[PDB]
Amino acid sequence: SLQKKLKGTEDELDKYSEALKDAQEKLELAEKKATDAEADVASLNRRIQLVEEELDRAQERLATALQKLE
Amino acid sequence: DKYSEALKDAQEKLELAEKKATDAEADVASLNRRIQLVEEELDRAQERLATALQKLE
Amino acid sequence: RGKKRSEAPPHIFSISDNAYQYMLTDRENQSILITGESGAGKTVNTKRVIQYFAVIEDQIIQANPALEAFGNAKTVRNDNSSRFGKFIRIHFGATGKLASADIETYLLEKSRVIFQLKAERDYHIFYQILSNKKPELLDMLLITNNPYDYAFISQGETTVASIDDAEELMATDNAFDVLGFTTEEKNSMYKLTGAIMHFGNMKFKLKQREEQAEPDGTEEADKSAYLMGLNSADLLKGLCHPRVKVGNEYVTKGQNVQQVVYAKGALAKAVYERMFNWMVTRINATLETKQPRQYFIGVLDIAGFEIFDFNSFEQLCINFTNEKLQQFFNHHMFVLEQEEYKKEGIEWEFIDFGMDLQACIDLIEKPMGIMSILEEECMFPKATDMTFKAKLFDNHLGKSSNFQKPRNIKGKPEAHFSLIHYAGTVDYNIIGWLQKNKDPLNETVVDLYKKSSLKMLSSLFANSSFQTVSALHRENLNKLMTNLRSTHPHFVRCIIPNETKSPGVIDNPLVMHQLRCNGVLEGIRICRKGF
Amino acid sequence: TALVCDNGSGLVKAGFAGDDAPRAVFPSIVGRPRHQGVMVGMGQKDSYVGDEAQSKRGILTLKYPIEHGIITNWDDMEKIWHHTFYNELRVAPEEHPTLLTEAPLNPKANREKMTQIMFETFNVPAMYVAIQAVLSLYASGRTTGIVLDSGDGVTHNVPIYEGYALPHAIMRLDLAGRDLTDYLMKILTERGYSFVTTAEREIVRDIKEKLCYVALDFENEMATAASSSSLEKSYELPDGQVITIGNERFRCPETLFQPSFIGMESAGIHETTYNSIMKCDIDIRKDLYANNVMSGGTTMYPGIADRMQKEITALAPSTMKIKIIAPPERKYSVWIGGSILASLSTFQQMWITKQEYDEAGPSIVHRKC
Ligand SMILES: Nc1ncnc2c1ncn2[C@@H]1O[C@H](COP(=O)(O)OP(=O)(O)O)[C@@H](O)[C@H]1O
Ligand SMILES: [Mg+2]
Repeated sequence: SLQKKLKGTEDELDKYSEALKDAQEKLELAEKKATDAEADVASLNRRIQLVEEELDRAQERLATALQKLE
Repeated sequence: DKYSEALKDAQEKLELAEKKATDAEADVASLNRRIQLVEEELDRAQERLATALQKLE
Repeated sequence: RGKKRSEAPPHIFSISDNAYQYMLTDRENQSILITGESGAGKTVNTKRVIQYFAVIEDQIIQANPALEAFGNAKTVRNDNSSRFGKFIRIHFGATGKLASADIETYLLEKSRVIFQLKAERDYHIFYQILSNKKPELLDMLLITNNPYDYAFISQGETTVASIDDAEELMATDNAFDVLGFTTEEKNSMYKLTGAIMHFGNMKFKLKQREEQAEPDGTEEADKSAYLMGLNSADLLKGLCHPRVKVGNEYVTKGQNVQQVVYAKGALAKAVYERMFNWMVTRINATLETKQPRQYFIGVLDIAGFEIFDFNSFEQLCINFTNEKLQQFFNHHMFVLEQEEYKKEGIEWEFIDFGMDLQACIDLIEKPMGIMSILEEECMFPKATDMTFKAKLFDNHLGKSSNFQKPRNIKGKPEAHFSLIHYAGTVDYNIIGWLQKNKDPLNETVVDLYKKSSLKMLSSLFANSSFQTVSALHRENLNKLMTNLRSTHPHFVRCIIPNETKSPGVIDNPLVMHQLRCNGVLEGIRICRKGF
Repeated sequence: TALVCDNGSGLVKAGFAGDDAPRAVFPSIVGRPRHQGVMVGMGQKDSYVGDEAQSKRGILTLKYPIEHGIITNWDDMEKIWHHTFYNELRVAPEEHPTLLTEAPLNPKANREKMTQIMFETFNVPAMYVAIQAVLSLYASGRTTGIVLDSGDGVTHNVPIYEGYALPHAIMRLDLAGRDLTDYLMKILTERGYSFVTTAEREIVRDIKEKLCYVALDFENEMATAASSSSLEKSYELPDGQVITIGNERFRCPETLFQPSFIGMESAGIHETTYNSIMKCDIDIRKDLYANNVMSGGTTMYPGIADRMQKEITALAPSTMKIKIIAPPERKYSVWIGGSILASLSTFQQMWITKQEYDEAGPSIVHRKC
């Protein structure tokens, strides 16, 4: 009876180990997607801000050029 | 018992990381839509200032 | 049944039967050299000659009506020519009763698919599918039934009143069915043929502040993707970021819009060609045998010598292929006459009649010749058309005694450089050549192709310095000449009387040109200058 | 089909002419055992090379035989040649022309003896060393522009216009890739960790491989990551520990953009490349700004393209378009271009056949390249 009880608990530990390994790999993939997405949004935020500041400068250049042209 | 707690902790941390990924991907998908529109408006402004400066000269 | 060649009235069934006798004696393969194409009025000759040879079976022809549709292509002059080579062999065992005849095509025109000439027209099958007749297959194929919608087709004329497959679609479909095709493969063939069109709708944009290409026009990509089953998103992605291996295969990345527009067309061309060859395999399948067949006498049909207006790369390729066989002929007749005159040995004029052609073979092919220059030029950065001719003039003018320039070709648009072949001085303009031969066989899409319908995986699963049509072409021609190197030749020609199709009466303007082109005049030249 | 084998100190990469991808790439470490042999019968190998050597660093000492584009301790670099030819690519050199690579001007004696060693023992048919940058240019299909390869051993710029290799503005700099790693050692000592030995010194470049992104407005981002804990990142060594890197993450690569940290008194790469721009004619600057191409390694750090664009457009007159070409094919562009160059048929006549070397003496490489 004790051997039968041991073998069932060992099979349960192997099943939980298999589930834990699966969860750990999917955790790692979720973390890798999160760090890549965080880096890409931060990099694109710098680029859109740079383009937006250049648009504000281009509008100022246009406004002074039209005033001098008139 | 330790592996039971570890499996529950691993699934919790998976969902927290996947939620953080989902928020960042959703925001950058909107930001990818906006950046080309602001760049097109910049290209329009750049073409307008160049012809205005040429006409001024 | 005898009378080797000069003991009976002129007749080719005689020489074919003498080839049968050679088979009986030397037990070695024989080759039929049909010059001229269906455009030369030939089709009705070997269709009888093969039955003649079988006399001393009708499944052989049944392939012709279908394989024509993917292989007949209307040209500028002498329209409606099957431009693909189909070597055809009939196997005999040691016995002599026909066991089987297997058919293998050689040197198919792979660049006809895209950048066809504006004046000409594409493969017949494309316009077969075009016509509304049998609209249910079009319903399967999701095509709108309008030739000019798509990029690939719109180059064509699509209005050839002389011959359209409108009636022929029934015959081609019927043969393509009764040749032992399941309905699944039957409509799948349509699926791939349509998709090859359907890429033509693909459209790409130039990315901001960057270089690679984003996909535009999601819906047509998606219709294609469904048509080949595979997902649209991963297909467009594998387009925008192909994978290139390293010592461990990280997902490397890089492309440009120009490269993409080239590459997708390359993929289409390759998939179509390999589709065609697999259909050849299926034609073998419905004709399969299991008898001991080992000794064959093979008939090969090749594109004829081509000289007419406004000839680009395609003509150069085809002419080179056509003349290499004449090189083969000259060497062969020289060998036989060499031993014969040897029995009467006094002195030979000039060994190796093949030198006459080698003088231009070197120019076309030999490293840093002409064909090699295009290979090198596509690789070199910023491919520009004029720089190509500048390099040629630098490298092979005066240095090569067969590379010269024409002058004021009266009404036909200005060619750039000319060569002096035996058959006829050729004139070409090299516009679009750099585009024509560039074709990068993208891998990632190829590997992506495995998870779809049975055909495409079946076609492309079976099988690098950026293969470009030139290199593949040279290699395949070497394969063909090797197969003829391992055989013996004999020669059957065809003559066209006239365009008015008046039988019994000559019309000199045409026949002189074909006789000069075919090289029979060159053989007469060989005899005339010699013993 | 000749061959192409990169020389660069970091990763000796081997492949075949024409092929778009190096057949085998491996770190250039050379290893020797640093302890006595204890279990008799091991049949110990007396030296180790490449990823085999990297496998068991535990009892190994690491010599890089290639520093600052100079090939030192030639015995082991010859060992690397030998291992490459036979084990990785697996063909005897006797039947393959070979091409190598070399930084702009390293010394005079280097090529003049390296051709000899690789041309007399390996008995190769023919060889031709090609300066890095012009090869990098070919690789991207742009025959006009400035190259900044910064292969791990050395960083340098060339101006190349309309396919002319304009020499005098070649602006070499020894701000190598490895020295970013070495400085990161000193900056990581502060957070309390320690990486004294050589094996850990190899590990740290790996830990550098992922966790070093260069950020605009260095002052503001620095104070930002100082005030907030937002980017506090984690990573693990093959030991069991987990290490937490703070602002060192983006203080690593900025040694490139200013060398005051490492100490060397030679301006950062952006100012050098702008300098080499301004040391040419007043008509070549029209295009040069437009075709700026990164290359080599050590520029796979994210952002560095953008930071570079900002610095240059600030320096150059704000009337030019500085759109820089940074394909993600980097870290290999050297080798791709090399293969393409080996594929050029007209190029066949250039390189040196054995006859010329035998009848002319060693200097033939310099005289004819
Ligand atoms: N993930 C990474 N991110 C940034 N740089 C890296 C990464 N992995 C390796 N490197 C750098 O690339 C360098 C290799 O460049 P180098 O050897 O100069 O060019 P090559 O390998 O072509 O000779 C290595 O020294 C390393 O510092
Ligand atoms: Mg390296």
